[PDB]
Amino acid sequence: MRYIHSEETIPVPENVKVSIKSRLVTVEGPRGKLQKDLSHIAVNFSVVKKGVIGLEIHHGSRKDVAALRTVRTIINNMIIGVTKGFKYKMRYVYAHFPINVNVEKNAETGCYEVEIRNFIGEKIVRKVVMAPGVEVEISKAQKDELILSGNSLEAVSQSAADIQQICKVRNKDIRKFLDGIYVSEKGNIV
Amino acid sequence: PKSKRARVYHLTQVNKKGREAKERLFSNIRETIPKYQHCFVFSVDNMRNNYLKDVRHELNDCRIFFGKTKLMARALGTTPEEEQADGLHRLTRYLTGTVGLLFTNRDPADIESYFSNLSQVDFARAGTVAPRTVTVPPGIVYSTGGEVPPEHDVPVSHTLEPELRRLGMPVRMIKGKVCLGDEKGEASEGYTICKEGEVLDSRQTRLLKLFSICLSEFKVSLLGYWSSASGEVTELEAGKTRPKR
Amino acid sequence: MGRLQEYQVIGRHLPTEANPNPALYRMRIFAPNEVVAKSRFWYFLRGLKKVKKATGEIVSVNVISEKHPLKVKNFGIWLRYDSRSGTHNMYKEYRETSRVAAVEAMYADMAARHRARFRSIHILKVVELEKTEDVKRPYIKQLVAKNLSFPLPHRVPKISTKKIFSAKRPSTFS
Amino acid sequence: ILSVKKNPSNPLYTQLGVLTKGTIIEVNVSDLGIVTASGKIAWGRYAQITNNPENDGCVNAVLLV
Amino acid sequence: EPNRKWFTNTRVISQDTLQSFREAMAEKQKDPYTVLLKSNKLPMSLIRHQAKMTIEREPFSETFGPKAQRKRPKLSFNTVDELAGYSEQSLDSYHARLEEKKLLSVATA
RNA sequence: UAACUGAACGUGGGCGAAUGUCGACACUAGUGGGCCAUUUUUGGUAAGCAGAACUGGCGAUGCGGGAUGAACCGAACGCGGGGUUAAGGUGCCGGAGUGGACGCUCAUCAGACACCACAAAAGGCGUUAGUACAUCUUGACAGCAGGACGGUGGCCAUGGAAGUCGGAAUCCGCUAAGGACUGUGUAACAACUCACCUGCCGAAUGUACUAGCCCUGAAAAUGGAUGGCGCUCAAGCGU
RNA sequence: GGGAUGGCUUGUGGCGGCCAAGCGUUCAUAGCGACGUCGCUUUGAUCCUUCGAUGUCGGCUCUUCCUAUCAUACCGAAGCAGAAUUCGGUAAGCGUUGGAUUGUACCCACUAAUAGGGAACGAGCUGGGUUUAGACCGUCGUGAGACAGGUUAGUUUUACCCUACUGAUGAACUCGUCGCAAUGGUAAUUCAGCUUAGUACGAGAGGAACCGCUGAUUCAGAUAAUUGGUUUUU
Repeated sequence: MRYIHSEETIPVPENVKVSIKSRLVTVEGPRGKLQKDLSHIAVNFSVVKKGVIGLEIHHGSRKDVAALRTVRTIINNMIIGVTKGFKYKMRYVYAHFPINVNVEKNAETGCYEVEIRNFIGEKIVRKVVMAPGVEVEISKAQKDELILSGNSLEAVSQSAADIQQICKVRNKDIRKFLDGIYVSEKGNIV
Repeated sequence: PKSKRARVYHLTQVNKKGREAKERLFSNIRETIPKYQHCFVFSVDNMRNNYLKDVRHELNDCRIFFGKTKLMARALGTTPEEEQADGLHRLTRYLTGTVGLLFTNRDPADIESYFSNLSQVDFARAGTVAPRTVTVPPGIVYSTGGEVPPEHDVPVSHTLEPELRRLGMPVRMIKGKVCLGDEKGEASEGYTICKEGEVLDSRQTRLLKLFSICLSEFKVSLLGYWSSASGEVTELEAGKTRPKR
Repeated sequence: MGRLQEYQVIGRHLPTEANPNPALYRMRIFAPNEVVAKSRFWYFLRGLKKVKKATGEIVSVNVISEKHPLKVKNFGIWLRYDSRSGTHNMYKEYRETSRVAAVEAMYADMAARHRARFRSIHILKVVELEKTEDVKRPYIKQLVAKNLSFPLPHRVPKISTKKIFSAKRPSTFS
Repeated sequence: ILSVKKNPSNPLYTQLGVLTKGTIIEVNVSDLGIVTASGKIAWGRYAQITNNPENDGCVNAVLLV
Repeated sequence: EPNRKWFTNTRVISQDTLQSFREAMAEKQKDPYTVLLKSNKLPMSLIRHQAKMTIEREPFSETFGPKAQRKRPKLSFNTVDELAGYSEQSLDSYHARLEEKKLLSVATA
């Protein structure tokens, strides 16, 4: 069955400035600016009401109707990112060897850089370079906590996942060796 | 539509009730009416409602119905051409939200006095405003989280700490003990579950329930009552304030 | 299955000494021509009564034309088709301007969707939906909606197949 | 097995004692407790081969009771 | 072809005759210097579970495991003095067995 | 025959369905227990297969199409010209349509010559069209916020066993509803959770089958085959 | 004179009886049947039960291919504490040995491992099947002789042709110098030691790993300063 018309609505706050041209969404907010290319999905954008963006598909199948929900959630997450931001709090725990984490900001690349040392007493020095816009700090309120903050949910969550995957125990019992860096809390900055 | 959610079939004894339970509720309400002079409507909004069994036990001579609101309204009769007795469609305008019916032989003043002096401290649900600030102190976690002195408290169970980490408390296992930070207590501050003048969410209320901290009250508010002899509905204080349908 | 015309075919058993006035049987048959219409009449009559072509006669064959071919109508077709498993019912609806066009759309749709040929489909009933509340299929219910207006995105322009080369890249917006 | 009574394909096969499908054999039935009307122990009874021993590696038979 | 004689007893023998035949035959294989005459025409076919019970009474699942219900061991002793004697005898037998094994770089093939 | 009463054979007279349109000798041959196939029939096998009857073809035979070819389809043949087709085709090789209408399918070596085998009442949280049954403004499905109780720590058993190591029963009350319990958990408790019910919401869903297309449903060994390129609102499939 | 089964096959037995989703079946209520299940086919024993070549396979040199993976690389699961592993997955890049036994296919050792096959088995050389002519023994035959057999000795001997392959020249475009790179091939492999560290882990016995460093196995491409070998330096 080919559905004649299907539509979705995205409310936009007063602080948010959205510019869409040729399926290239640019979202401006108090915290910053995000840009995304949605040219791979056939969507017609409109302004159905003051402060509401209308997504529509004409003569699309069920898959084409369902893709509008992904587009809606992506644009909504961009709005939430430029308005309140995203924050992943991670905890690194250890059994015997204390894990040393040093956070720097490489200025020529303009990006944060997390250096992990003394994981299970290994002499290798692990290094993860963050996505641009992701700010990493060591939490002073709690113990052995990193805080990753940003406007891009994908960038923040992928950087947190990279930190979690780079410290992985190999050839050992995971029931006995519990060490690593884990994503503890996921939320908004504001 | 091959890609569909697999509907899990439950291998348990109790099944869905269905239309038969609705008809049973209709029969019970329509048979309770010619036996009692007064029919009260009470409201319990945003409440746990597990002391209603104790209320039922204490009111032995009374009958309490706590079913679906629209089903009880249809049982009593929404229109004057449908009501079982006169003035019951006047009473049905009080039934919205979480309400209940109380068929009684007693005095309305006695019922009001009982439901006024009845008060039990109960766990808060999501949406209520926190009356105070609760902070679990650093160090070893106990069962109450600092409500009683720590020297009079058992340490909290080791099986609860994955739930505490899921609910956001940064606990860890140190020698079989749940702790914030270090065992003696260092390099961290106390975990603030809630702050005063803040709407509680379900995570905070679940934490308070796990630490046995009660921040609410069990108050049943009587909205009005229909009398069989006079054939009229007397409205009480909460009836003016509560929304009407 | 081709340019179809609906025919009333009336036939009967040959008159004998026992029955000087045998009963007449009338059927409404969709067929490309009168020979196929009479063949289908004899087939369906062999399926129901003790009459065959050698012992019966065709009293009449008439063409049933559409009363209003210029009015958009909704048709409900109840049919039985024969597959590997057996005979199955189908109820389908078509928004057309005549019963014959609805039947051609039916035959094309069953051939496209269930691989059913003309020889394996029995048209049991074709009815007109007088009210729009009788429409049940959502692909017709989306067409009978109020104030139905839609665009036509990505319309490939019709360029002559004999003109091989063009100096401008075509647009798909008209 | 006590003897091969009849191989249906050829009497020479019976003479050679060939065990094929449908061959009647004589078996010792002392372990089944078969007794006559007075108390004599019946220790010889016909059975028929129901499998293909050359394909199965075993001789399977059904008693002719 | 169907025949009535397929469903009859082909060899029968009485109790006393069978017992006398078995006794005489056993007396015959008692002597190794005596050989039978026409042994191919003699009825020589007539001449020629604690683990299961324990497993039937106590299954392997009821002995050890997550579903185990065994709570009383099977002992070879009833009294403390019997246990002391059992331990002493077991130790002496163990030492004797290691002495026997001791009395009784890899080697070449 | 009792009988010109009959039986044959003569004398004389009068007067027939459609469609198409040879016989007898003489002399001389080659072949007379071949292959394949449709239909019918008799026996079987694990599967193969073995036989008979009729008909057609081949051996004896070219031509057009199956890319190719003993058995397939069309069609039978003097030398030429013009016209029209059969079977098969019209994206290029290749003569003829990137023809028209409606749909289906995206395949990690699809499909375009299949019927046989693998192979099954086979497995798919791929995608469509239907059938039956059921729920639903007296609020369906999914979620969120809560309740999830008492006799009772039911009986036996066990060092301990409180719904959740076991065996057997599995009832009643308060009910809106809640199993002598669906799992996590404890040494046993506790605690959490599920079945079930209520509050918010807002209109269509759930289960099992049927029919299409698609994936898997077993593969070896030089580098290769819808004939080749290549083809995705097809140059694939059905009409 | 005439000749010289194949889109087969693979991992899960047969016979006999129950049970059952379903298929069939309502004027006959039979018959098939997936998933299962039950009977026949030593308390870690015994070593005192090896059960018929008519059909032939081996070996040397050397190349390539397949994956149905023995090892190396990565990954998932298991009371997987560590070490050693076991089961499974992607993967053929790279290796997969040296010997004993012929009164006639299994043992031993090294190693990371000693994986399985095809291109033959639907005119290279060399040992058995195997068998021309000589001879002996055994069985059979009156005999010539044959064989249930056993033993010994015993004649096929190209290449200069075409193609393929490996290398080497070459006409035409004046001769020569310096280049580019379409296409074809393609290469590395495994183990050990030092440090980590007697550390993590562990009741103990024991006992890792990443980064870093140094060698060695197999393979490949060169080279002759040195050391052996070679001597028509006659």
